[PDB]
Amino acid sequence: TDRVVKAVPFPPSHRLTAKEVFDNDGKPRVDILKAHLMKEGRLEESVALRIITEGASILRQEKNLLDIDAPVTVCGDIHGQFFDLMKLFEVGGSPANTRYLFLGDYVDRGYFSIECVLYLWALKILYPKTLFLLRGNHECRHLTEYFTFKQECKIKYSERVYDACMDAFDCLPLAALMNQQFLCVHGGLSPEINTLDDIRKLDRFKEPPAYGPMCDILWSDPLEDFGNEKTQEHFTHNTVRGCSYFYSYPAVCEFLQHNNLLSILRAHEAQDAGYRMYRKSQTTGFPSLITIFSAPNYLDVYNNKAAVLKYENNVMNIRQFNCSPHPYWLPNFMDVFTWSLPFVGEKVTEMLVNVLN
Amino acid sequence: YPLEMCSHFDADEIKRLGKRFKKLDLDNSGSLSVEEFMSLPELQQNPLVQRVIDIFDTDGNGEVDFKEFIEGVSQFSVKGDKEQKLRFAFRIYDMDKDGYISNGELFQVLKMMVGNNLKDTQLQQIVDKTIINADKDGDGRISFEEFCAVVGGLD
Amino acid sequence: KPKIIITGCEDNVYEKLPEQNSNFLCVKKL
Ligand SMILES: [Ca+2]
Ligand SMILES: [Ca+2]
Ligand SMILES: [Ca+2]
Ligand SMILES: [Ca+2]
Repeated sequence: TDRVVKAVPFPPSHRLTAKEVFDNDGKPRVDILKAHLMKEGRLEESVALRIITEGASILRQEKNLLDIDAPVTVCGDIHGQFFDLMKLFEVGGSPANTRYLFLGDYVDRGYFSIECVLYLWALKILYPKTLFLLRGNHECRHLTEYFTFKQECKIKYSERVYDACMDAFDCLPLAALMNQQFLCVHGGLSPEINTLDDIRKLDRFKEPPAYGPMCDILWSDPLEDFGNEKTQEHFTHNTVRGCSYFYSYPAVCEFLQHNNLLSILRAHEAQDAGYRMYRKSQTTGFPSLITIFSAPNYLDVYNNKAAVLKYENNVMNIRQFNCSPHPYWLPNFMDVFTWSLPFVGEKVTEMLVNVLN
Repeated sequence: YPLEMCSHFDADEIKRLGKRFKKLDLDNSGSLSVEEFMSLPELQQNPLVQRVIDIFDTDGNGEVDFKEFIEGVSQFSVKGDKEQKLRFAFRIYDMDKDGYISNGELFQVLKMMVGNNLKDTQLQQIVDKTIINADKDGDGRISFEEFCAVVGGLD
Repeated sequence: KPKIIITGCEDNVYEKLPEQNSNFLCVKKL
């Protein structure tokens, strides 16, 4: 051909068929999927829909509050950074022999969100009892229409795939109880979540409301000065998010104490080191809160490390990792004709107006 | 043919266009060279000038004679229809004039427009994906109908 | 009570978008 730059791969145009993606027994061929998606290859739409809906069916049978025992690798926000998700599994261990808990935010910001969803859903189908996925605040209609996931689905697949994802996201569990020690959630606590039963009783099968316990689980944050508070308001309006709350160190410690838990593991906030351990509880001598953030060099500019938390043999091993190369996209997945045509029009008009004076 | 029959222009318009052509033809050769266009400061930082000249130059001799000039500017008459504008836009990208936009042409023409605003590797990636999404018949190039399907609604 | 252990990594290495010259076709800022 006359293609100028061979220093980058040319993505495959072939869309993988059901026969190529699923073995005779209905098992996803995750190695083929990984390789094809890493090449920016697409699936046939019907195949993508099958992965999403089969995953949803499994998620739908799970409880709001999962029980997950160690050993397990716990992961925070991914935000569509598919090429970093690939490194994440190398750092955390192969899902074929490693239990996983993801704390949500699979989509938005990164422009490989649908690849993240398809691959994780395929892994869920293959490893339904060892790979676990929680809901984050981005796994909803409201945020995905504001950010880029809906457009991503439109350009790569169609709104049918988007809608399937929205239903699947409604099915995502909200929390895990890990080793009967750790409450794991995307965001944090709620003034309406005082025991674990308060999570168990929720109806999660919906778009998250703008208020209430389900909202708070996905949306809340620790105070900026968590552990060094000047007042003792347990929950205050979250002026950063515009909804839900900031929770205080006394709020967390009282909850942990009451429910005989060791710590809260959550995600939802970028961390330069990929993690943050907050002040030890006065009743456990262990950090009251840990944030895990699994998206290295977030937005391609934060220059943060990512981390996962591997809990095994009574050791919590925080494993940091750095970013991996990924392909380029114009903002909002704009094609180069749509991008350049206005400039063409402006410059050609410019030229001729001046030629004709 | 009289030029008003080869364009959207009437005789009055042709005469005015003639007066501007003469002013631009510095050596009275009867043709405009690229250098003669570039003598206009306003065309200075304009990456499209080369492409427009090439499109106007229908006999491919590297210069624009008066008939080529008239027929070229005609493609921007207010009296030209939507299809003519889409055809001109397509011609911006179709460097070798074979009626298809190839991968290499799309890259080269965008590179003229973007300069160093994107690395070659970045530009190649977005060219590739534009073609994969727009190429309905799988020949790895973009036909006029494939192009229009992408940009037809932009107006 | 679990033991905490941090495992480190190297710094990020990545390409930055070129500065956008407004005389040419630009990528809109995100
Ligand atoms: Ca001349
Ligand atoms: Ca000529
Ligand atoms: Ca061509
Ligand atoms: Ca084609």
